[PDB]
Amino acid sequence: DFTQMFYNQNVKQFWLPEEIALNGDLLTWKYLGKNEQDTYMKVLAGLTLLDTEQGNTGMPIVAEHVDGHQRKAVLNFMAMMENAVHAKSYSNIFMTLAPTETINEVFEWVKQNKYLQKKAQMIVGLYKAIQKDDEISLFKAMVASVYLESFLFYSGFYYPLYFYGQGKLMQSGEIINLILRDEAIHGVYVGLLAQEIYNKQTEEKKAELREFAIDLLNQLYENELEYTEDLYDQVGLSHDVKKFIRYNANKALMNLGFDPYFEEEDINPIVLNGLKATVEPLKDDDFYF
Amino acid sequence: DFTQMFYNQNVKQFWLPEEIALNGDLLTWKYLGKNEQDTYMKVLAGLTLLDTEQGNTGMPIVAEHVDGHQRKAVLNFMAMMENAVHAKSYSNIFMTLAPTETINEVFEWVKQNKYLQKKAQMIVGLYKAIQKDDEISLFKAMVASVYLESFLFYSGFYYPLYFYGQGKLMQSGEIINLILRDEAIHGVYVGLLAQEIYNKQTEEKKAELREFAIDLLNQLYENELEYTEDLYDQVGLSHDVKKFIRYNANKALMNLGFDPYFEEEDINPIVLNGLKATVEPLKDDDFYF
Amino acid sequence: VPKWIQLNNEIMIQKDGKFQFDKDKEAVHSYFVDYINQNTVFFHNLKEKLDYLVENQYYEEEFLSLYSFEDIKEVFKTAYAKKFRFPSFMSAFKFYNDYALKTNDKKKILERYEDRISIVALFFANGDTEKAKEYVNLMINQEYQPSTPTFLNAGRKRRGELVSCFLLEVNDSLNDISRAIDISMQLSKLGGGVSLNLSKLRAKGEAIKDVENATKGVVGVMKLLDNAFRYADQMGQRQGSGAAYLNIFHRDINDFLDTKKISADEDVRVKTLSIGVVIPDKFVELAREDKAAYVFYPHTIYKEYGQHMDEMDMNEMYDKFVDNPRVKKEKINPRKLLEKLAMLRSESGYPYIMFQDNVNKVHANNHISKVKFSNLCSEVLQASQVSSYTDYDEEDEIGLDISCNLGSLNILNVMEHKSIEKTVKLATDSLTHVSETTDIRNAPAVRRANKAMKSIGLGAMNLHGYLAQNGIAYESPEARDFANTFFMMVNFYSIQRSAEIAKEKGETFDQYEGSTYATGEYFDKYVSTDFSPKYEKIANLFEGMHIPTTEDWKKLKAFVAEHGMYHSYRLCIAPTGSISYVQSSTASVMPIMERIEERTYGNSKTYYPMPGLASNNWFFYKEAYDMDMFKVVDMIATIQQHIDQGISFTLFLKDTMTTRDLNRIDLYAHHRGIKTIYYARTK
Amino acid sequence: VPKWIQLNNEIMIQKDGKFQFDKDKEAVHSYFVDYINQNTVFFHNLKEKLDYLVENQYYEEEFLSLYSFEDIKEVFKTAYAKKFRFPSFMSAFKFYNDYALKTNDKKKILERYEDRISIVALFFANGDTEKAKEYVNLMINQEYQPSTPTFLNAGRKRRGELVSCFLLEVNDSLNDISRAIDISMQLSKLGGGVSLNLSKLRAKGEAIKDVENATKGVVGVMKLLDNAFRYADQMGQRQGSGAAYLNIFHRDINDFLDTKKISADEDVRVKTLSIGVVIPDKFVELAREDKAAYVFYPHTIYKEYGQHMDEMDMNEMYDKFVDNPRVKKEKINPRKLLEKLAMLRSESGYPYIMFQDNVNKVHANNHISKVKFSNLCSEVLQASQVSSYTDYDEEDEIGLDISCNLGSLNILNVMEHKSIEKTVKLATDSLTHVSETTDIRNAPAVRRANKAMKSIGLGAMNLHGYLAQNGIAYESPEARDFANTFFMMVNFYSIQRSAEIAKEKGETFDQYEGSTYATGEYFDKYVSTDFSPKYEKIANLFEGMHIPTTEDWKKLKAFVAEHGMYHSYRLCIAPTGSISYVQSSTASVMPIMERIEERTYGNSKTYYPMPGLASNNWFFYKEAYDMDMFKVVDMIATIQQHIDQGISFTLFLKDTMTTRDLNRIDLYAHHRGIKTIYYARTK
Ligand SMILES: Cc1cn([C@H]2C[C@H](O)[C@@H](COP(=O)(O)OP(=O)(O)OP(=O)(O)O)O2)c(=O)[nH]c1=O
Ligand SMILES: Nc1nc2c(ncn2[C@H]2C[C@H](O)[C@@H](COP(=O)(O)OP(=O)(O)O)O2)c(=O)[nH]1
Ligand SMILES: Nc1nc2c(ncn2[C@H]2C[C@H](O)[C@@H](COP(=O)(O)OP(=O)(O)O)O2)c(=O)[nH]1
Ligand SMILES: [Mg+2]
Ligand SMILES: [Mg+2]
Ligand SMILES: [Mn+2]
Ligand SMILES: [Mn+2]
Ligand SMILES: [Mn+2]
Ligand SMILES: [Mn+2]
Repeated sequence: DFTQMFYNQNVKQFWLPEEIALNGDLLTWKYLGKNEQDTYMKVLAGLTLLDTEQGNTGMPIVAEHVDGHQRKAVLNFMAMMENAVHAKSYSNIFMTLAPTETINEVFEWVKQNKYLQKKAQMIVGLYKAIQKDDEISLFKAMVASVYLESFLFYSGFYYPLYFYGQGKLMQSGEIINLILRDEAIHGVYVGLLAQEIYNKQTEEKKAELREFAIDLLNQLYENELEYTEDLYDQVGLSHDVKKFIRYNANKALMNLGFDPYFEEEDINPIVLNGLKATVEPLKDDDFYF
Repeated sequence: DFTQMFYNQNVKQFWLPEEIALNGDLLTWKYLGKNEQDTYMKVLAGLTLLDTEQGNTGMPIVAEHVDGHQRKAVLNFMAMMENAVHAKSYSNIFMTLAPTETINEVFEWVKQNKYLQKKAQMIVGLYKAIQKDDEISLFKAMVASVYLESFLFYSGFYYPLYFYGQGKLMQSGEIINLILRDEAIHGVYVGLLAQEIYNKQTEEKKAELREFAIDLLNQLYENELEYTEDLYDQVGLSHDVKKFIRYNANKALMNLGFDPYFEEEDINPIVLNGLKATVEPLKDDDFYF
Repeated sequence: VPKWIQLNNEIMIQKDGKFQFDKDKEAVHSYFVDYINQNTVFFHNLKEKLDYLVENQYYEEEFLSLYSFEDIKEVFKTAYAKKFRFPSFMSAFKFYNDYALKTNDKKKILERYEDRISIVALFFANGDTEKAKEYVNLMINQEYQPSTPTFLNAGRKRRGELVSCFLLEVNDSLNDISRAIDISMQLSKLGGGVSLNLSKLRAKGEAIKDVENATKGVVGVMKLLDNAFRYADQMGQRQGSGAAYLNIFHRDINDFLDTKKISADEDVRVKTLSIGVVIPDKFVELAREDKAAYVFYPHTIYKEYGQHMDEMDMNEMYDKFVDNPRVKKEKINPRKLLEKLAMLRSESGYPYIMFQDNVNKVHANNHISKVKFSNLCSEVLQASQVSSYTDYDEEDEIGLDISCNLGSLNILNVMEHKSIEKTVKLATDSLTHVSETTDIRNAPAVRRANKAMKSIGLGAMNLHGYLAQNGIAYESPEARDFANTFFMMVNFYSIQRSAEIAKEKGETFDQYEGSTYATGEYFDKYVSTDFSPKYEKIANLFEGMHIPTTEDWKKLKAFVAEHGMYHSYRLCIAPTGSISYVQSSTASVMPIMERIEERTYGNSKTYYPMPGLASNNWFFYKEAYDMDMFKVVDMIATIQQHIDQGISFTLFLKDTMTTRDLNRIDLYAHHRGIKTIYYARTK
Repeated sequence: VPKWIQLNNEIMIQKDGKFQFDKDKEAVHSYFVDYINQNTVFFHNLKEKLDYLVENQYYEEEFLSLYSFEDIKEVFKTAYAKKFRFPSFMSAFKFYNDYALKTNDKKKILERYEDRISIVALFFANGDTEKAKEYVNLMINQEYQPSTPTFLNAGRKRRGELVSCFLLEVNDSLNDISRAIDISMQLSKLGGGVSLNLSKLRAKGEAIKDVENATKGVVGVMKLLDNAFRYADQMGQRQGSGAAYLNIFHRDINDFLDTKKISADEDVRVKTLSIGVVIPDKFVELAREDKAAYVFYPHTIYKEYGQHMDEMDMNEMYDKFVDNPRVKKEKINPRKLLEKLAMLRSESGYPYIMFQDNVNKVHANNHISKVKFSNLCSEVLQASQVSSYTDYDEEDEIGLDISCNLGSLNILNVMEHKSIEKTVKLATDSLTHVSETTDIRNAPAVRRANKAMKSIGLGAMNLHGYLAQNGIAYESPEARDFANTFFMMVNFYSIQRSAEIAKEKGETFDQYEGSTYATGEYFDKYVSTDFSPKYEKIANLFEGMHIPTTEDWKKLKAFVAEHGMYHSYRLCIAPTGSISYVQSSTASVMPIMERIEERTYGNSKTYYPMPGLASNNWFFYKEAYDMDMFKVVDMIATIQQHIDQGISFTLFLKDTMTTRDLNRIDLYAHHRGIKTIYYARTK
């Protein structure tokens, strides 16, 4: 009942980072403190890693196991967006704002950062555990994918949105909003596929799947807290970002058909402001008048 | 040396089925004989069936085994074009020209056809034989992929190009020309990835891979001749189609860095109508001797 | 924002449900009193002005020296006595931006409308004070408008030529191709548009001195000409404009048409070169019967018969060419070629279509030559003879290359003044003077044909404006009745003036005695058929103005037979692009495209309502896209029967109509006697 | 796979650790016995063959009628008396694929090597049987090779011109530019490469008769010429090749160079037009001191001084141009321009570098004109005068456009026969005959300069082959000693033959009296310096041959003063591309690129070892890329001091060489007196 409308929405949302000129951010970037620039680079690098794996691994593997040519076409399109559009856009931003050495250093930093490695290990592990014709392993990977789309990106998205909302780094911010617009529909779509599998189960099996989903969310959440503190303490925003990730965790649960898990909190209003002619053959009668 | 350049060329060639209005083809379709309509339907179904294998297996399997983030992104983009763009385009052409019952029957016929099946299963067999961390099996699959993209499609493309060059079925011919333009670049790109593997091999292993490629080409070519007579004798075109197959076989070989196998031949004119070393400054004392 | 363009934009602000058309009068008044009078250089007396203009290389001393300054003063008084006022902002803006003389730094304004008109009139009269006053009255009343080259350059020192349309015949030789490139660059340097016939050139794959498959065809010459026109672009302000014409029976016709396809490669596509296709009645007959047509290799025909293919009658030699084994031919589908023509015109507006047998069945000078191609504007239809440019040491055989001076009657102002006869005769005299004073010293055939043929083109404009301001629909039979009577009268008085000029000067145009004027066959339909208006509404439009009858045409025929004709060709209806704004007239005899025309000049947006547009005649100003092209074809064919040359006929197509509709319009135009089709404009 | 192709492929099969060089004799023997003797049309007698060739439009009856058939039979006897054998398969293959006369369907072979040589000799002698026999002995011994045009076309009815290098001056006018395009197409039609001097054309953004910033510059003319050469593609046989030369002080020099960048826009890039840059000593002096230089607008200089910028000495006029406020210029960095030149040569091999003051400091005809540019192969360096092509009605002012006739001595065969004097004099006679018999009807300046200057080009080839077969390294001082002595002797005997021809005909070349030959300034270094070999090994190479001394040069100087000099120019070392295979010789005076040449013809690959390559002389055949380009510059400068025109000097570079290394090579060539640099070939 939904794939065709998602197909149409995904293809109509198609974009490339080159559509957005980035040289306009040069001055507002220059004006940020060293702490702010550091957090910003690292935040986008963490996002780049997530999209790299979502494009290389997550979306293609889910596409492989989901039945139906139209469902596969949507998932293939989403996969392309992840690595050919989203992951690449971050390099466009980096290449504009930062010198090569700072770019090299931040990519080295992703490799050695323990929270980023842990979250990649956990998510990709679940993708690679999918067994052919085994719907339960597929469900588990789809939960992981929804958590990546609708929860994990948001510790990263906070900062570009926070600046956009203050009228700073607005070209980079425009790119990020386009990425976010895509991930929102990706999270909903994968959520609907996960619910399909969940709804086939016995009540006992469903109870176990909810346990899996909640245990996984809590494990990812605890890691994300440490990641958030590590990045945002130097810019004074860790508590604010934490509220934002809890907000989005609830959206991820809802995408999976589950009740919200965290209590509602006031999000920084700045971040909320951050959001041919037809050819017809000649007849014989055409030559007489 | 080449992936970013191909990335650029691929994304700038992006298109959607909806861009070409198909209904005006009915004004020339109605004037074709039964044999012409039959051949066109059968050719179209042949292309559709082969392209589906490439979208569901060929491109995604190669993307899975190739190392490199940028290569995986380009390959993902190509897989997207197969599944999201090409497949919808073929379906659109069919739905415009034939009623539902006729489409189902043509696909039943072509699905049972000996020559279409022989080539489809030969290609799919090589994709299924790729082994993790074995570059030889990957190379063999890449050869199969290049043969599909740059050679096997062309016994089929001939007919729409033949009409397109005569002013008939111009809307569907425009679509086919866009598809063909994508397959050409797909073949060239996968060809470069195959040459990379080939160049890492010993001289004895190279000679062995050359023998594999020529042997495979021979098997496919002999089946193409039979496929060609089966479809095109009823419309009197087989001689010229055979010249077009050999010409495209030579292009496929050149994509794989191999010499042409067949002598140069001229192609049907109607179908043709359808178709830095290192900068160093002078630091003085270079003007004195 | 300028005050005048702010006032001009108040036209679109609908007050009480109506456009504020009166704002354009306020717009032009503000334009003058805030820009023009401020930027106008004013001298103490006209003597100081003329001395300043002559001394500083603005004017020519030779033509001003034929009048005593009292006569020049009288002429300028006659111009200023009318107290002409531009009715719209666009008229004055276009004049003072395109035709008004400006200082060498393009800073101030030296010429007003009256000054330019007086200078053009003194140039036309050539020493005659009374004739200069007559020309001043003619142009200040806006009854006659000299073409953009003449009106812009008459009496100016650093000027281009007064003729901007040239037609060149290219012979099948490398010497002739090189000379064609040279002459094209020379004429484009002068500012003129150059049309070239490429039919005599042998096709691709023909032999060059017994080595076969050596000729690159007409497309290589097309690329040469395209780069020659790109080079000679006159600063690039108006880039070099060229046209190439090919007979539809040329073997290279498909490659000739493929140069305009959107998917054409950079090694084939031509950008600055318009293309026209000459279609004999044989091709239309072959397509009608759905038979198999043949395109021919011109060099084989020339070798076999000793004549070029386009110099022969295809309706009588096509079967001989097909049956001849020594003639090389290629099989084509004529209906497929017609569909390709329609598709190319839909996608690009090209090629121009010339119906060769429609031109030549009424052509008056077939003894000199048949018309084989048209000009860049697709309305000049004259006999041409190809030149034979030989090696450097040898003498060249100079032929006849076409060129005519353009001039338009304003139908509205001519009809208001009841002065068809006087306007036509004075315009004929002015065009004759422009022909006589033109001397192209780098195009030998153009010069020879200008001296020999003495061809002029007298067109008309404001046909739709006059009809809409008189409550007549363009498609209505009454409009065609008016056009019939008006253009028959124009033809009558142009023939009378040509005969009077021949009698006075004692000379006719070269090879006049073989023309249909000399034999009297030209006047058959005029001495047999009466062209008086058939409707009482139209007959009142001509009240107070004598309409020549059959007896008058018999007397004129006797007069022509006894005195001859000075001009081989007299009437051609050009597009009249930018002078239509200055004259406050609709462009040519074609219907209007937009009722209110919106344009952007620099960073300013301004709107131009059609001349005389109001609420009482809003629906009589029907846009060209909303009307039936069959009725427009009927109107143009009614006008064409009184025009010796062609009419620049633009086809106005909607997006909904297919290529079949365009082909039907083309075939109906061919059936109705349309000589040329200019453009396929799509909205 | 053909048997001869298999045998030729066995050279690379290494037997006993060595290449099987003897397989090429088997390869050529098999090639002949299996293909040539089968496909050679045989006639019962020579009379029947000659009659068949003249009557079937293969030969010219005019030159053959100059002899009785007995004389022609004896000439053919002399050709076949040598029993000439092609030493390698590639020699015979190249001759019988490029120069041997074939049937009109290119199926059989009419001419053997002896027949072609006999016909060329009979054409050279022009009625003299003993002279024809002398030419037969000279060519069958392969001491002298006429150029590809002369050798291929002499005595053929359907032949191109015997000259293939032309140099045209283009004047700053549309008439002259159109004439240049016409003449370029006419000469490319004849099959000749055309070089155009674009330095007189005014730069981009110059005024055209009071309209400022209207000129497209030299790049618009470059596009016109590129399309002209693409169209005139030699009847679709061989791609039309042309060259454009611009002075480095021309304002458009950067635009001129940007036409060869790989990233060049399609509206700027030229494909078939080679480019050469002319560099005066002033530019090198400015770059040496890193002073910022000025490029000048040529039309401002012409208006200020009445002379073209390239007609004046930049060494004295540069400061005056810079200090003149009425001369327009822009600052450039000469070192950056040099680096751009080196980068362009690394990327594409362009432009050619012509050191203007190196050419003109030893130019013998500076009174006629300075040498302003070179040909397409960068070895023709002659005085030229620009033509003033006026309007069609007016009379043109014809100047001098360069065109010289090419011939090559085989250094190995001339040295082994001890016949420097006889070969040089006979080659001079043959080149003189080719010059007299050349008449070009569409290039008036080329024809006038051919009639007046009577300039010829006598080159040399097989220098590296002769040295390596004699155990002398190309970079060795002994090689330069041999080149010095050999080319001094060649110059001596060419001057002697030219003076003898002047004495016989009683006429010198036009404006000879102002030349350095007339004043004796040419002979100063020859009457003051001894050019005998300084090495005993080299002096032994000239045993049995009189090396001209200082007294001999004084006698020659007196003889030239008494009798004059027939040829303005005599010696130019052309690349000698395809005739080197037929002669079994290394190309020109350049060192060999590869020891064994791997080429593919059709679907079969062929191997060509350098002539005389073996195990004993393997390392004397050092590849050009492995060589020190400074020593190659030294060799060419040693040769250049005895050549009145230039030498085609190709730079052979490694991939590791930087832009600085190429610039250093160019600056050392300039320092050593190198006149032109042809190509930058990178491995
Ligand atoms: C020289 C040349 C001619 N042509 C074409 C253009 C001309 O229309 C046509 C005639 O060339 P010509 O200049 O007339 O050549 P020709 O006189 O030697 O040959 P012929 O005896 O047949 O007349 O050949 C080319 O296409 N490319 C060329 O390079
Ligand atoms: N004074 C003047 N008159 C001009 C100029 N341009 C055109 N004219 C026209 C206006 C008159 O019709 C005519 C005579 O003007 P004038 O020389 O001032 O004469 P007058 O007003 O003393 O009779 O010339 C101009 O610049 N100055
Ligand atoms: N017979 C013959 N001789 C040829 C041909 N092409 C070149 N020649 C040369 C070979 C001889 O040197 C010369 C004379 O040949 P001939 O006419 O057979 O002479 P002869 O030996 O009978 O007196 O011509 C050729 O085709 N046939
Ligand atoms: Mg000719
Ligand atoms: Mg000039
Ligand atoms: Mn993403
Ligand atoms: Mn996503
Ligand atoms: Mn596909
Ligand atoms: Mn594909």
